[PDB]
Amino acid sequence: AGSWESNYFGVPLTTVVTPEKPIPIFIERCIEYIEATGLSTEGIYRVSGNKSEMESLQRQFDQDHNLDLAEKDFTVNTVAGAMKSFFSELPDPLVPYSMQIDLVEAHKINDREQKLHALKEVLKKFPKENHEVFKYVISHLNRVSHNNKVNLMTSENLSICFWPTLMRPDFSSMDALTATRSYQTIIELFIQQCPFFFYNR
Amino acid sequence: IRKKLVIVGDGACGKTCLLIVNVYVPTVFENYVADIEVDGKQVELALWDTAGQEDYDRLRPLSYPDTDVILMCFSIDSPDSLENIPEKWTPEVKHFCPNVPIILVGNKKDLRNDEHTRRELAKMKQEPVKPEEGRDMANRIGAFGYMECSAKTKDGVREVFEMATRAALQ
Ligand SMILES: Nc1nc2c(ncn2[C@@H]2O[C@H](COP(=O)(O)OP(=O)(O)O)[C@@H](O)[C@H]2O)c(=O)[nH]1
Ligand SMILES: [Cl-]
Ligand SMILES: [Cl-]
Ligand SMILES: [Mg+2]
Repeated sequence: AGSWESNYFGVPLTTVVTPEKPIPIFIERCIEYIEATGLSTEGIYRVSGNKSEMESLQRQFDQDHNLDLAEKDFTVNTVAGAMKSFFSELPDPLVPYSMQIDLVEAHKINDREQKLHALKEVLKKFPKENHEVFKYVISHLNRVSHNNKVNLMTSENLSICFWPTLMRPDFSSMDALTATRSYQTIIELFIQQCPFFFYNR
Repeated sequence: IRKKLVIVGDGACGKTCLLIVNVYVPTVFENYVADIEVDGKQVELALWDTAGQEDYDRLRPLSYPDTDVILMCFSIDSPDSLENIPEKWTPEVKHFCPNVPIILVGNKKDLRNDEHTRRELAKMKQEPVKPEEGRDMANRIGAFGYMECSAKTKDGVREVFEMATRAALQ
């Protein structure tokens, strides 16, 4: 009934992944569905999902981890929203707070190439479980951006509509707000330059 | 006379376009000003624009303090956005802005009769929000009033801000 009692949502990331299956099943299910049916949706991740239906999707998944989205009648923004809820309900943000500090330091490097190399070095410091899921989500967002002539979601727009879900920022004052402009830029860079950060030949 | 207006509602439901009429870029935090004359009174209306994404739920309370009137929006081509009025927006606004008048605004009225919109919503077994459905929701949440507008055609836009101003002044 209530989300506190779920053994899947609101529990540590490490408890819903394994070395063998590093992507949470729910995240794989949502993202595969969105890639199959949602890449041409104008404003995917910008347009708000149906909150009631998002919660319903989560509860139905709780009841059955083998839930079939192709079979159900949840719309794409509901699936996108429920996917965001997984990350916002994690005990700690997908990008750990200590890593965010290091990312902000790296981002201040003036030399572009040095900056990108520095940011990649910070990635190697993520916990391995977080790194794999972060890679998976950013790579998905990069694929969404490839269709931006149709869905209008550039890497900039995707960052604006997803980075707080990943980082869980302090929004408690105006000065705190301006201090978040770097977070938006950093996630935009990870999305836009996904190949540099995450491909392996 | 200075009055503060805050606009809220689902991402991409047309908030900024509504303010501006008085690009595809989501708002995080912006402020505008409009001058309105209603009932012999001249009001300088501060327009506080907000982000509709749940990503910015913890940021929105920065805009709510000392608000005189709320524009609470949904889009007429999005029945999801209407369902989010009682589910999300009304609880939030009434939590942070007790005794602040709410104008319930149905945006994008031009899409109600739009063949493309109706064809695309049909594929999802949906259809545009009906005027009665909007009015009933306004009644349900105890809104100051209900208004439909199209920022694209300008239909009803002036009327929205006059009503918002009268609400603020009263
Ligand atoms: N057809 C139509 N489209 C609109 C209207 N108002 C806004 N839009 C479109 O809706 C999208 C998002 O609008 P915007 O005002 O930025 O949304 P918000 O600030 O996120 O609520 C943009 O593509 C706008 O062009 C309208 O009255 N009619
Ligand atoms: Cl965690
Ligand atoms: Cl690259
Ligand atoms: Mg806006």
